[PDB]
Amino acid sequence: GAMAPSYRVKRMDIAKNDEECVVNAANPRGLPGDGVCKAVYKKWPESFKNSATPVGTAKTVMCGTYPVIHAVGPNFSNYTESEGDRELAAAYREVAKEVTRLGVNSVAIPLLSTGVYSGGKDRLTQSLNHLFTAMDSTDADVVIYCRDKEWEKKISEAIQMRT
Ligand SMILES: CNc1nccc2ccccc12
Ligand SMILES: [Cl-]
Ligand SMILES: [Cl-]
Ligand SMILES: [Cl-]
Repeated sequence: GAMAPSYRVKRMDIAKNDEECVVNAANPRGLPGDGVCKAVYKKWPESFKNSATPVGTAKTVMCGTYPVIHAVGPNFSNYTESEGDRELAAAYREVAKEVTRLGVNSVAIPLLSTGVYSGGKDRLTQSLNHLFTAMDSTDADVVIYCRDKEWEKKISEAIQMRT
């Protein structure tokens, strides 16, 4: 565990993280994909061996000794708001199980279902709150990665609000 488990946010490419493991915003088929998934494929391509897994689950594959946790959020183009919300919460619960099993002291995590799987909606609050629900009972240092300057400010404010 980290000696004082914390949440932080960084605005940078998650492929350049400084944590002991990474969560991929994966597709169910283990394909290279686009966005976070393509950057993860370029950095850790070995981790895509038998990485395919259903929506709402996470599957870890080692790149050397570095763990890549493939977490499959729902595509809100295809899911109803209600079923989508359930699967998005479940994907994060499976990430917390993996992070705990691996015994890491830190994890780099993107906001699942906020990019091409968002169904064209702003899902910052929805995705972040499901992230907190899952990860609050873990003792890893969590570092959330984002691209957008306004998202960095909103994520920082939400972390600081809890103190
Ligand atoms: C931290 N997030 C990201 N990491 C890598 C590539 C990305 C491409 C598009 C959007 C976000 C990206
Ligand atoms: Cl960067
Ligand atoms: Cl996405
Ligand atoms: Cl972003």
